[PDB]
Amino acid sequence: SKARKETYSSYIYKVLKQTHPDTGISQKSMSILNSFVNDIFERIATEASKLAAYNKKSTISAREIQTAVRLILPGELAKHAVSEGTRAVTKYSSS
Amino acid sequence: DNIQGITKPAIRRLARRGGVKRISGLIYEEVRAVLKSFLESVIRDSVTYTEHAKRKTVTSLDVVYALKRQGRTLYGFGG
Amino acid sequence: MSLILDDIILSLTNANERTPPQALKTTLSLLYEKSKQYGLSSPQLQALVRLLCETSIIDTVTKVYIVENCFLPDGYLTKELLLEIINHLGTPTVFSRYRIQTPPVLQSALCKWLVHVYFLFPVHSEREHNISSSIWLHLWQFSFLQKWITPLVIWQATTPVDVKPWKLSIIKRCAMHPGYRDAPGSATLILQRFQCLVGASSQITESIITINCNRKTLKSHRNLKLDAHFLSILKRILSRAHPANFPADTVQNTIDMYLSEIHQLGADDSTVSLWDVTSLEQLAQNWPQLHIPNDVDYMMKPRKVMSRDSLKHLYSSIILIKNSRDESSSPYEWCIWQLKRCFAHQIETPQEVIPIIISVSSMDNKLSSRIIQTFCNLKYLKLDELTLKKVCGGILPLWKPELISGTREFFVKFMASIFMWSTRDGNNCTFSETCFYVLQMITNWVLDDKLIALGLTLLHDMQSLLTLDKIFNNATSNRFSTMAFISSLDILTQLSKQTKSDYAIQYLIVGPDIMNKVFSSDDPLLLSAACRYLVATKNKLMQYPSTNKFVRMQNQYIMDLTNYLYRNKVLSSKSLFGVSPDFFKQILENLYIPTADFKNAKFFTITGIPALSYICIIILRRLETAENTKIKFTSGIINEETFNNFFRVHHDEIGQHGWIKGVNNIHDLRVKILMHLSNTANPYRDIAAFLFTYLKSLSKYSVQ
Amino acid sequence: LQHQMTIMDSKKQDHATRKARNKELWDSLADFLKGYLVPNLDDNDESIDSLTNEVML
Repeated sequence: SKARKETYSSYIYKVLKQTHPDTGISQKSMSILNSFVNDIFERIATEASKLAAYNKKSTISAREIQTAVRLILPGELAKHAVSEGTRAVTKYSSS
Repeated sequence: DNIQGITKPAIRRLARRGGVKRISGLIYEEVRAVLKSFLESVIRDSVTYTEHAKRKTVTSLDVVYALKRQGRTLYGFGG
Repeated sequence: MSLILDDIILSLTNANERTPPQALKTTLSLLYEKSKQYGLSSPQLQALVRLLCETSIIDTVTKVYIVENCFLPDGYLTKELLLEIINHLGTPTVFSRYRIQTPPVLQSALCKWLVHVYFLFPVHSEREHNISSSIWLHLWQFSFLQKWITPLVIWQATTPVDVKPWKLSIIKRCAMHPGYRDAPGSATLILQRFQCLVGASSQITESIITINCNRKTLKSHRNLKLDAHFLSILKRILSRAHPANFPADTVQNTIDMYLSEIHQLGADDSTVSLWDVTSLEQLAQNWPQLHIPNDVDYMMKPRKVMSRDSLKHLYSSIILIKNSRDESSSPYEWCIWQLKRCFAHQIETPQEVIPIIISVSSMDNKLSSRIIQTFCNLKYLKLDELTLKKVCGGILPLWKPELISGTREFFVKFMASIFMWSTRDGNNCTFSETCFYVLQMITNWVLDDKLIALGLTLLHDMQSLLTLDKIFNNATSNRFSTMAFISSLDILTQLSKQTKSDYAIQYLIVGPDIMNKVFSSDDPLLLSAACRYLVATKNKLMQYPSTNKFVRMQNQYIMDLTNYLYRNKVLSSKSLFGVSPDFFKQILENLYIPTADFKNAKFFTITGIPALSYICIIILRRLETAENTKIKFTSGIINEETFNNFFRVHHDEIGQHGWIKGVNNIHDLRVKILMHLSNTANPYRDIAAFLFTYLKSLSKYSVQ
Repeated sequence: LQHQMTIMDSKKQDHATRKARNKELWDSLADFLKGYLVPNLDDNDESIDSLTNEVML
């Protein structure tokens, strides 16, 4: 009767259980994590869109997303993020 | 009426949380005035959002949207 | 309502010494509910506040309670009530030992009451306030009520003048006085309030530091505690008694800023030139002190906005409000002097002066009377025709003279001057243009109930001049003359519709032989006005007898017009437009037609009249395109000889399709075009509408 | 103007000259003493005007 809430809750819970199973999650922490993930995604998407629109680039691709995440995330996390993302994209292309 | 309704022990607790050990008298109504200013600033945009939505109630989504528009992002309330 | 509340106060006043067990309490109990419900207006409070001190039968404990609760004023509570309280305030002495002493606690409670409702105090006349301020300062010396008048004294004294050294000495000495326990707290705020009024005041800061305290109590003394329940009911009481006056939001706000002033103490004919006036709100306060520097260059040469130039046009108007208007007024002479220069071209150029002076002269009809009466001269037209034309379009239709009611005789002479000017000149068409504005002015006279006959008499003289050979003609004339005349007929037509004006009917009825000119002239637009006028006239003139000059000329018009339009029986008639029909015959045989089958029938009909000849063809061509018949009408004029020849040539093709459906011959054709001409919305719908009523054959199909 | 005429009139209330008022001010003080203050003084063992003339000076 209620339109389903679009969240990342199952995947966040799965990530926690993959890390370590002993502890759990509270509802307030769950909302905090959901809001944080949504905000980060919105920031990155807006940055990629703006950057693509600047070079009159009609499309958004891996290069644009990598540049946008380098712009947003500070370099310390950005190095690991771009390394893991490149690994994922290359292995997906291989698959 | 209720501006004085915000009682001075609450401001005392706020000062103790901040970390001070000495309290003057002017800071009481100065805190009252700054709270009134912040409240009016948030409420104006919250009411604008609510009226534009054509709903005649104010919701957590609207207030957090107004806060994010101000720049003081609030987490843990959805949306 | 409030009369019973007067009786309740009178009930406690009428009866004394009775000492009842519960009757006194019940009257007080009835006063508890009646005070809040009806407001206890100022005259009631004055009697009540005098009753508490006069009668000591009621204990001072309940005397304070009723002041705290019942005293919720909705009235104006002017100084008369305050003076009575001031009389109650005070202490007994050797001189006043015979007078009964009011309880000090009641005085403190009374002093607590007007502090809550100080915002409701009258806007003073700044004459008894000096007496009141000194009285309150003298009353402030009493200790039991010092704590409550101290916030009051802060309020009414807002000027450096009210900060008087003798007042400073009294306030300071009380704090320096040992036996008060509250003056140093009370004096500090009063001295601080007096400090912000006069300025630096190094003398007032040396007194404060001598009387300073630990200032926790001063912080409590800075805050004034007014009962929220007292103010909440007061806001409701004030709004109910006076709608749209003392709003509850502002009443609470006004108390708050008065309270905030006390909190701020701890942290902290008179000539005014019109040149420096900028704000209309300030002008409202400056209205008793307004003064206009007499400069002629500015007050007419530069609104909802706020500025000095916003009141620009108002400057020329407020002076007429400040002093009565006169012919010797400088703005009234500047326009005439500028007007005098512009005609003589002594000014640099008249084009920019006209719009500003016209707007000024558009109003002030008594002033505009002077302007128009002196510049309406033949000599003033010789200098330039255009400048006289420009001023005729501005002040003529907007003028209604009532000074002497004898200006009609001047216009007929002056109006003929322009006409005579146009005769020997040889046309310019300036006479007809100038007449139209006068006709607009005439309707203004007609609209006014006064001088209705005077305006109509002026209008009649215009038609005689307008219907002359040189100005109006069917061969060589201008559309200006006809367009001026068609507007005049609408004025009389509108005058017939109005029933609130009981005028002379001979004025409405136009001349007998003057209608032959308008009827004979083949201007299609002009003929439309005549049909409208004739139809509207026949609405009236129904109570008149069968034999009368007015009704005989009206029936003559109807018969002649229909004969000239549709009847086509002028020869059988006895006359047409005052001309014997046999005169028409003599012209006809002299005229030559290449094929004259029915010579007489072609000229006199709706299609044969030159005014409605070609427009008849236009309607037919519209019909042929819509119906899309086999054969179009090749001829350029519709008459009997063309119609039958058109049908005779194509008689073989007539039998199968013929022509547009619904028509069998030319007689049916002449109506069918008129049915369309009556169906559509156009200037000549009025022509067909007139012909419908007085055609008796078609009137049968109409209801009743 | 309508708002001003409700406040009206500050000037007319005072009006309804200073030298004339000075004589009235002296007379107002003169009549106040003989009527109220002097009877309350109850001195000279009986007095209405003689005691009043002393306090005027």
